[PDB]
Amino acid sequence: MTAIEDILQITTDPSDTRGYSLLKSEEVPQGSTLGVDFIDTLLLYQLTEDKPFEYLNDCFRRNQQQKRITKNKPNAESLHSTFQEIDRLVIGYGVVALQIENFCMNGAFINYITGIVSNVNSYTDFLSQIIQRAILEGTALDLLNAVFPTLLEYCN
Repeated sequence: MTAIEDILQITTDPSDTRGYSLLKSEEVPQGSTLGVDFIDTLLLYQLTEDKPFEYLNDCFRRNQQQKRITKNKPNAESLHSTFQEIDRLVIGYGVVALQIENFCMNGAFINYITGIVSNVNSYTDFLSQIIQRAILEGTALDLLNAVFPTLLEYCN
């Protein structure tokens, strides 16, 4: 549970000892209990609080680092489903954020790709899983038409 709270930098209460993003404001996301069927709801608030793509890539980076952290822990099998569902949903929502222009209301494709070019050494892996998820779905032809002209206009 608390693994998700630091991974997604979100807590219910939440204001104590850290600047984790406040949890607002729907009635259901108020109980002091998280689980398998909650990751979707939390991401729907975080994406729609300026760089949602950078935030999702950082969350994926922390999720990956926590794999190394937790594999050497006695309870790596209990949270295995948690990590699998995080890798599913965070990746799905990262693709969605770069699937249509009007999904994330703060931060545009030009803003994402600008930082991507600035620090591509950190996005070069997450974008791989992005394309891997997109390909088998088949809805990637439009995104090949959406992402490239963005960098084109940036460079122009």
